[PDB]
Amino acid sequence: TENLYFQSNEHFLTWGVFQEIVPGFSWIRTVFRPSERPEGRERLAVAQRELRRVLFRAVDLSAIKNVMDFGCGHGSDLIILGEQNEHLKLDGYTISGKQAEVCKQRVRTRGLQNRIRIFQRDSAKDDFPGMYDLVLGFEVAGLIPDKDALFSNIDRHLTNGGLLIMADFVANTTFSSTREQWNKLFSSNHLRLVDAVDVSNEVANCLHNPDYAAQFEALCKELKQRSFGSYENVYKALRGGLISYVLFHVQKDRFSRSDELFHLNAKQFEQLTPYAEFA
Ligand SMILES: C[S@@+](CC[C@H](N)C(=O)[O-])C[C@H]1O[C@@H](n2cnc3c(N)ncnc32)[C@H](O)[C@@H]1O
Repeated sequence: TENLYFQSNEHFLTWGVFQEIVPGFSWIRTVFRPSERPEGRERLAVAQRELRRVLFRAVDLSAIKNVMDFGCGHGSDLIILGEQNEHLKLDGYTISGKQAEVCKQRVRTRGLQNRIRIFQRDSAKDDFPGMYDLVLGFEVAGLIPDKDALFSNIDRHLTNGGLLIMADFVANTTFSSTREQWNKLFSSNHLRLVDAVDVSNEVANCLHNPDYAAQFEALCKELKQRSFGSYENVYKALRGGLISYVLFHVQKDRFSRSDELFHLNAKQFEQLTPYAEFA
C-alpha cells in the first residue's frame, strides 16, 4: 500500500540497511522528533548511505557521463554524485513542487547549478530530457501506477548498455510487483537484470519498533498526519518473506530477443543474494 516507502506522495528519503537491530532506535521518533535524540539521526543516515553503497556496487562512475534520477526527493543523490564526480551531468524529476524548490536551492548552495537540472515533472508522463548512461530509482517506481509508460521512458532515454539501479519491493506471492511482473516490465523494454541484493532483513531491522504498545499509540496521538499502525504490517511481511526489499542492477540490452531477456531475467530472479551473504 502506501506504508511501504519511507515517504509517500543529507536528506535521504529511503529506508536504511541496519545490519542488526539497534536497541532503542525508532525511525518514527528519529524522523518526527529529530531534536530529541541525535544519535538516532546519525544511525539512520549511516544506514541510508549503506543502502547506497550496495546500490552502486557495480557502477564505475568515472565511465559514465549523464545521470537521470526519476524521483529525486531533495536531491541528495544527485548532489553527492555531482560533488564527487566533476564530469557528470545530472537531471532529476520530482512530482512535488516543494521538493523541486528545495532541490534547486540545495544544488545552487553546493555550486552545482551548471551540472544538475531539476524539474517538477512526472516520470510516467513526461519524457526524460536527454539520453542517459545511468538511471536511478530509489523507492520511486512502486509509487508510479503506469509502470509500462515509466519503463518505456527509461528505455527510450537510456544508451545501449546503460545502467538502471533501483531500490524497490518484490511481492513474493498485489500492490508491489511480483518477480514475473518486474520481468515483464524489464523484458518488454530492453532491460536485463544483471544482479540483485535482498536487504529485507536489514530494512526490517531499520523498521523495528522499540516502543511498547500503549506507549507507541500515545506517541502517535501526540504526533497528530500519517497512519503509523500499518508499518508493523510491512515489518512482519519482510520478516516472513511475503515481500522483499531488493537492490536491482539492470543493464539495457537493445540487441537481444525479448523472450530471451525474459528467460535470463527469470533465472537471475532466482539468484537473489541476501545481504548477509554479500561482500
Ligand atoms: C520515497 S521518495 C525517494 C526520493 C529519492 N529517490 C531518495 O532516495 O531520497 C519518492 C520520490 O519519488 C517522487 N515521485 C513519485 N512519483 C513520481 C513520478 N510519477 N514522477 C517523478 N517523481 C515521482 C516523489 O516526488 C519523491 O521525490
